[PDB]
Amino acid sequence: NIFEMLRIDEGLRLKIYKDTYYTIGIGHLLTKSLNAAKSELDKAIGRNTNGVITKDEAEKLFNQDVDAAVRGILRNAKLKPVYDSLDAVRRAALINMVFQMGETGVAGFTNSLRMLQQKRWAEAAVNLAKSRWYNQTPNRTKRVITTFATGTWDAYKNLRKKLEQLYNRYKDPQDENKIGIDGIQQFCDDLALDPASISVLIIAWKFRAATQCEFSKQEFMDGMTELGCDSIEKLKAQIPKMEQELKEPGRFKDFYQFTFNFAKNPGQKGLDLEMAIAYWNLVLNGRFKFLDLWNKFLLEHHKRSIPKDTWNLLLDFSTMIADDMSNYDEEGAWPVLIDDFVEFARPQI
Ligand SMILES: *C[C@@H](CCN(C)C)C(=O)NC[C@@H](NC(=O)[C@H](Cc1nc2ccc(C(C)C)cc2s1)NC(=O)CC)C1CCCCC1
Repeated sequence: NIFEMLRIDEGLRLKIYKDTYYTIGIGHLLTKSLNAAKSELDKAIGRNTNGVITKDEAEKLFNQDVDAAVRGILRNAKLKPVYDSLDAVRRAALINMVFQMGETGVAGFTNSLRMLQQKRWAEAAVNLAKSRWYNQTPNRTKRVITTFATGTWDAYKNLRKKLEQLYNRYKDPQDENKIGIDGIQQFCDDLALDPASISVLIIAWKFRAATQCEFSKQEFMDGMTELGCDSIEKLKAQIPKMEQELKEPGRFKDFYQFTFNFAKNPGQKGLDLEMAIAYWNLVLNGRFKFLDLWNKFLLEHHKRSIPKDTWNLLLDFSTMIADDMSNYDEEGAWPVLIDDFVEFARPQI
């Protein structure tokens, strides 16, 4: 009920991540040292986690956070009268506000809280949409406002239904939890894109998809909600913003590094040469002048696999390397494969 509401608005992460602090699940703050976070989580769960938890372990930490939020609200002079007057569904919507911006942030909506306390649902819902909170998270705010306006889970129910009905269009007949090859095909067809195109790879990056030719129920549901999409037309309008992000070097590095993890076979530490070249021609297109000469060099002098470090450093190489390769330091920390490439390419100019 409340867990699924904030799973939709805030998101669920089974692995340890950084905000702006070490975090897990639905925004559970662990500490303020990765070893201290792993130890704090270990004590909280009662097992050797290594920074990876389950949905049930995430719900246990969330229920602790709910109790912490309820305790907090009741100790606040501006929020306690309102919380007491509200019903179970609207209390969950108030907790959602506290989870998003803290007590002092919620206390700022004095006029709106006043209306909620006076049970003027339609009057409160209108005034709450006027604020910057509506501009910031239009998908989240609309869902919380609708909860305050009706006192029902309709906003979250409708979205889940709209998504789950759309999921049935791509799920594998032999496997419920995943979207098969044919379903991935349908998804790309419905979005009018080739499944082997850059746009689909950009989508996979925003969706945080684990492996190529594989799409899980979780990855679909989480990705679609996070981007604020309940239809294929909505995701299609999102693609240009995703594209424009790559013009920023920081976002492109994250995308380039993600490509290696997405392209690699599960169980392999490295990436197959033929697969690596195919993705390099896709992500380093119009970014690496020596891209074709590099592929040619690999196919003839390196029949072996591609490690993560060599993949990541080739971007740093492409950016730095001069058209005549003069600025290259033959003894300057670059991998041997790149050393061999400059030695191979330089006599050819
Ligand atoms: C996937 C792979 C099987 C590897 N086996 C060991 C043979 C395969 O057949 N790859 C061929 C091709 N890859 C693609 O076309 C993939 C297909 C997609 N997979 C997903 C997964 C999730 C999503 C969601 C985010 C919607 C979408 C897609 S499309 N497409 C991509 O990787 C995007 C570029 C590769 C494509 C690059 C050229 C070499 C062959």
